[PDB]
Amino acid sequence: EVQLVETGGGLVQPGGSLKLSCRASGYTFSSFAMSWVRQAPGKGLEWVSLINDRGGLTFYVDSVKGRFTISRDNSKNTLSLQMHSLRDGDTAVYYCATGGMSSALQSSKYYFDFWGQGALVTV
Amino acid sequence: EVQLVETGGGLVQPGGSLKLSCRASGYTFSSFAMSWVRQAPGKGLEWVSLINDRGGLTFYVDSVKGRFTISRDNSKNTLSLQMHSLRDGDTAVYYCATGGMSSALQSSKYYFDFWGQGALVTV
Amino acid sequence: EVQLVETGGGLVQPGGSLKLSCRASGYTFSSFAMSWVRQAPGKGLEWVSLINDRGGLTFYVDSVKGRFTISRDNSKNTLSLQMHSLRDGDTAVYYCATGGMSSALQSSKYYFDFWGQGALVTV
Amino acid sequence: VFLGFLGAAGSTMGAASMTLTVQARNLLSTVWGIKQLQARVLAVERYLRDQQLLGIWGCSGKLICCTNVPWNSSWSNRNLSEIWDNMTWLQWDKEISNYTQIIYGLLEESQNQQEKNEQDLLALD
Amino acid sequence: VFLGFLGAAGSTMGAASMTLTVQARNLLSTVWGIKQLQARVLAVERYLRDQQLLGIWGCSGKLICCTNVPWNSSWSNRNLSEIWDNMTWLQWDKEISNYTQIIYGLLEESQNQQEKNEQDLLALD
Amino acid sequence: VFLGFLGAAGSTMGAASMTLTVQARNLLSTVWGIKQLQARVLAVERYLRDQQLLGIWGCSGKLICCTNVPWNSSWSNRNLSEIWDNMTWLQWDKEISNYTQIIYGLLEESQNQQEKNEQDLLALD
Amino acid sequence: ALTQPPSVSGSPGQSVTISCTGTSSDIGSYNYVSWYQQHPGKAPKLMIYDVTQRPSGVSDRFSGSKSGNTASLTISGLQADDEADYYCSAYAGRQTFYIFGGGTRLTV
Amino acid sequence: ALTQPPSVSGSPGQSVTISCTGTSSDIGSYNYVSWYQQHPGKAPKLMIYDVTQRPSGVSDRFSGSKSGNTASLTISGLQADDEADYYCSAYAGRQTFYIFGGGTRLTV
Amino acid sequence: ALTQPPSVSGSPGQSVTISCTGTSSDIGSYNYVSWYQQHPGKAPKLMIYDVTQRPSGVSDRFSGSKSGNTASLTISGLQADDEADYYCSAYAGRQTFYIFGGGTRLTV
Ligand SMILES: *[C@@H]1O[C@H](CO)[C@@H](O[C@@H]2O[C@H](CO)[C@@H](O[C@@H]3O[C@H](CO)[C@@H](O)[C@H](O)[C@@H]3O)[C@H](O)[C@H]2NC(C)=O)[C@H](O)[C@H]1NC(C)=O
Ligand SMILES: *[C@@H]1O[C@H](CO)[C@@H](O[C@@H]2O[C@H](CO)[C@@H](O[C@@H]3O[C@H](CO)[C@@H](O)[C@H](O)[C@@H]3O)[C@H](O)[C@H]2NC(C)=O)[C@H](O)[C@H]1NC(C)=O
Ligand SMILES: *[C@@H]1O[C@H](CO)[C@@H](O[C@@H]2O[C@H](CO)[C@@H](O[C@@H]3O[C@H](CO)[C@@H](O)[C@H](O)[C@@H]3O)[C@H](O)[C@H]2NC(C)=O)[C@H](O)[C@H]1NC(C)=O
Ligand SMILES: *[C@@H]1O[C@H](CO)[C@@H](O)[C@H](O)[C@H]1NC(C)=O
Ligand SMILES: *[C@@H]1O[C@H](CO)[C@@H](O)[C@H](O)[C@H]1NC(C)=O
Ligand SMILES: *[C@@H]1O[C@H](CO)[C@@H](O)[C@H](O)[C@H]1NC(C)=O
Ligand SMILES: *[C@@H]1O[C@H](CO)[C@@H](O)[C@H](O)[C@H]1NC(C)=O
Ligand SMILES: *[C@@H]1O[C@H](CO)[C@@H](O)[C@H](O)[C@H]1NC(C)=O
Ligand SMILES: *[C@@H]1O[C@H](CO)[C@@H](O)[C@H](O)[C@H]1NC(C)=O
Repeated sequence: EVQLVETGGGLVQPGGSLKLSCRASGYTFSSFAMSWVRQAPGKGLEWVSLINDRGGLTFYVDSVKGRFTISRDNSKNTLSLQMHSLRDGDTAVYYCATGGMSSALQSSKYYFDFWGQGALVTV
Repeated sequence: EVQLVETGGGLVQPGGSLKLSCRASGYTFSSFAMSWVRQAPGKGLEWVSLINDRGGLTFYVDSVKGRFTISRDNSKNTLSLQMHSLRDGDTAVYYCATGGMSSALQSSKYYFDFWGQGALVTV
Repeated sequence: EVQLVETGGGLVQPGGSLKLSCRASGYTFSSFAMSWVRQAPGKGLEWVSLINDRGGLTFYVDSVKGRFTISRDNSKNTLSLQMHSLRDGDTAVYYCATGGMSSALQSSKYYFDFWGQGALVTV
Repeated sequence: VFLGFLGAAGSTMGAASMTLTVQARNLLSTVWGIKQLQARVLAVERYLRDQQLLGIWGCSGKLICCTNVPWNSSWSNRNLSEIWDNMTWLQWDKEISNYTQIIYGLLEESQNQQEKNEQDLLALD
Repeated sequence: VFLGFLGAAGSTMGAASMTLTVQARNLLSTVWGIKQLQARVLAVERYLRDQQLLGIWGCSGKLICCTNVPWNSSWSNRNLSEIWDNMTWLQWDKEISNYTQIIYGLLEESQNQQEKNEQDLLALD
Repeated sequence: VFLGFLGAAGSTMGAASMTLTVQARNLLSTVWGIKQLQARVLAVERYLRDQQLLGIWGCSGKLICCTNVPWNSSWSNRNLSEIWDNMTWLQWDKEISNYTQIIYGLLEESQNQQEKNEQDLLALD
Repeated sequence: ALTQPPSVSGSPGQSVTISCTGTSSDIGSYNYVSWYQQHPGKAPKLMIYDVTQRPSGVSDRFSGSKSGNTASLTISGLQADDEADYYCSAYAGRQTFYIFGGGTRLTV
Repeated sequence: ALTQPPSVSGSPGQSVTISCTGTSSDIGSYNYVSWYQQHPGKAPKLMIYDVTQRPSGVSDRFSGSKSGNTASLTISGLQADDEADYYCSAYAGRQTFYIFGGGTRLTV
Repeated sequence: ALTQPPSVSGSPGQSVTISCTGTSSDIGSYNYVSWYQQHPGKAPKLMIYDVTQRPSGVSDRFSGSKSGNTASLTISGLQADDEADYYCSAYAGRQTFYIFGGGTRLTV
């Protein structure tokens, strides 16, 4: 029943910007940490960013630390990823997934349980 | 009316030591953060060190972190820069300037407002 | 009267494991910080690890940070060094010594006062 | 001030942990004058006893304080979901009151005391 | 102890902020015996209410505490120089007393509570 | 609670410093009713005066607190071994009571006050 | 990153094992190693989490194990649907959160 | 450091623009970019601070602007005195405080 | 590490000096420099600690001194037993605790 649909993948010039969004349904959105994981077309998966259940804590891989910004809105059940100063290495299919961490009052969820379809970004 | 006069520039052998001093007049010395900025003769400006208005906090560029020591005396309106284990890269005209930071109870002064004449150090 | 006898030096395959032990007598074991210092056969001394008098604080050189584990038992007057994922660079004679640090209520003991015999480890 | 006081008493422990300040603000305010004064003084010294207990651990000036005391399954073998999403704090207190003193003793025995001493020693190097 | 008490009351707020300990040390010390006891008890519980307010924010055991609550220009649109170099704390209190409760509510609403919860969660990874 | 109270009074200062919590837990609990109430109130405000002294230094919620005040050999020229392994806290208090106020003044004069102000300023950059 | 074999081959009915070598700081420090199955052209799917545990809707044919710094995924009773890219993932700590191994192609 | 053109040329009456490219961590993160004018053989003089603001005693001919990671100084109505070395400066954060760009020579 | 001469030569009755050059962060920052004597085939023995101080059971013939970033051990009245490997040691701070210099062979 869990569904995670990504919107905003497209073509952007080098040095441009792009806002990916991921809409979630079928579960309590506010009870899950979210993550963005990208796969370049011929290569394997790479973890991009992570956000906690409340949306207060944000973690990024060092390659996109100052450039990417993960955010969420629990009222709207949306997960946003703003991307600035896009380089050629960011060409990938981006997946929004549920997991990565959990609250102190929950069991450890160091894994990505439910994945999304994907959004293709090309620079 | 602001005047900042540097004294102590001269010739020193490699591995030697030198104390530059900067005497300030025409303004409240104790209300201003001070900085030392050096320019090598053919090259451009380079920030060396910074000290807050009270003289308690001292910051240095990593190239001179363990070697240089900035200090000040507000009673005497003097700003001292002690230099130890001088290398060949420290050959420059050193300027004492007012600014670099400010107290929490003041507007941001992330800039060097009033510069001094200069003191030539050669290694 | 101080005696520090090392046991457990021997031959171990690369990638193996080894537990060195050091038994102390002739002084108050619980009043002294302990250290492990290794000397490769043709080379000089190299500090490996350090543990405080109570056994709560453990410090290691970065080359063995995640691999070695220093511990002590004051009741038994024993100092243990567990070694995991042994590499070829760990071939050395290991000495247990008294010193390296001291409590805040004691004079500084930044030195290794009493050394042990030695334990030969070969990978 | 009194609004929401104990309102999450029947909530889950996880949900009642977001309302700790309403129950923390409410612990501090002839012969009958002496009675009222005795009540006020008792409340004051009780609050100070609780704050002293928090302070002899590492939990000074904190309403939620993480410690270095491991949880023992001899005190409760429930998983986090049963505790923070299925149970309330009153039920948890009823379940855990027999070990509370052991837990307090462990909190002030080794963790804060040896931590403090180790920070005394780490401020030397 | 009493020396310099309120001496910087007419100083600028910036200058009076260097004398906070003289005014902080002075907040803690038959029918008339009951009167004196009531005065002492009232002073004690008042001091404890102020310390509790400081502690439910991140300001426990601190006379100056920086927070994560942004300043709103609906409370005061003066620049730092007018506040810390031209005005006194009494004038500032007269100007800002209408919003003080909003500021206190914001101080304990989100910043310390969400900070604490986020530090609860950052002590997991 | 009362067990071990002052038991390390004749121990060395180093050994008595491991028992600070037994002596810290014991500082907090008609005409004779007024007498008992006066005793309780006095104990409360004394404890709060000591905690205020700890808090105006950097020592809030701590039984051992390292500071930035250097030791002056005009107060005591003994080496650490004579102090922490040969002397007791009562003898040390008898020896150092003449300078205690100077030490307290130095503790709250510059170190905590200038530290706090410098942390106010380091939270800008 | 985590070293993984680029390819593993098998036939239906046998049992294969895909390895995953990592540093001591990630697999040798934490028991959080997970395996995903990405069929070609579709999103990944969690097959194993926490080294050994299985999600709901995953057969017992997929199993996981760990030894020192090396984590292994055993697939028994191979079938046509098992042809996929099998990705390793490890929680590498607070600073670097997740490291993925290179995908492994299964041929049946 | 901040990338700056070594030279910019103009004639009296026109308007020139000296650029200053920096990393996202310094110019793209903080709105504290300042411009100094060093006439040959004398000390520098602050011409612009906080990107746009001007000191006292500085004409409106000197102006500043920022766009993303690039800060620009516009000098209008060129004159003989404008011949100088124009230095960029940016506040790069708590660890590295100030980074200066290479000096730019103005020829009139 | 600490730079040390690999060898120092002398005859009985003279006085020799073994030097030890280190970085400003270790010898120029802390007055904790110590010297050990390792006879061939046996454990090291502390000869000097805290730059100048001597243990119990060590003659006045062994002495230590420091100047800037360079610490020196002076051995006077050379004897047959003095033939050993003399090791320098310095406390390099909280992060890296102890750095040993390369051993120096004394020939008598
Ligand atoms: C008293 O106990 C009952 C359970 O016996 C609690 O009821 C729960 O209340 C919450 C909050 O209103 C409900 O959450 C809401 O649920 C729906 C989905 O069911 C959704 O539209 C909202 O997003 C929201 O999360 C929850 O369903 C409900 N659960 C039940 C009835 O099982 C009640 O909160 C307790 N009241 C107290 C402690 O005051
Ligand atoms: C009462 O208010 C008056 C202002 O109406 C305050 O007067 C100010 O006092 C300070 C401290 O003595 C003076 O600073 C000194 O000034 C001269 C330069 O003018 C210089 O020699 C010293 O370095 C020192 O900074 C200041 O000038 C003076 N300002 C005035 C009269 O405008 C006074 O401090 C207030 N007194 C209180 C709150 O007790
Ligand atoms: C009262 O003062 C006496 C000294 O006048 C203290 O006696 C000391 O007690 C400690 C603890 O029991 C003894 O330590 C033990 O000693 C032996 C070696 O002598 C060893 O078997 C144990 O490992 C242990 O460390 C210590 O020897 C003893 N020292 C003396 C008699 O010189 C006594 O603790 C004080 N009692 C108090 C403050 O209650
Ligand atoms: C838990 O409690 C039991 C007694 O109920 C005790 O024996 C055991 O050692 C405790 N475990 C730990 C890990 O402290
Ligand atoms: C606690 O122990 C007492 C001992 O008498 C017993 O009566 C009681 O049932 C116990 N409570 C729980 C919750 O185990
Ligand atoms: C400031 O206060 C006004 C009401 O006076 C409020 O609407 C506004 O959102 C506040 N601004 C911020 C940034 O909180
Ligand atoms: C605060 O609001 C009240 C509302 O009655 C008003 O009378 C008063 O003037 C206000 N004070 C300030 C300082 O704005
Ligand atoms: C120690 O005390 C004396 C007076 O007894 C004083 O003059 C001296 O300056 C003090 N030393 C330090 C380092 O503060
Ligand atoms: C402290 O000073 C007083 C001054 O009268 C003197 O009587 C006393 O002996 C002094 N005490 C010590 C311990 O020096």
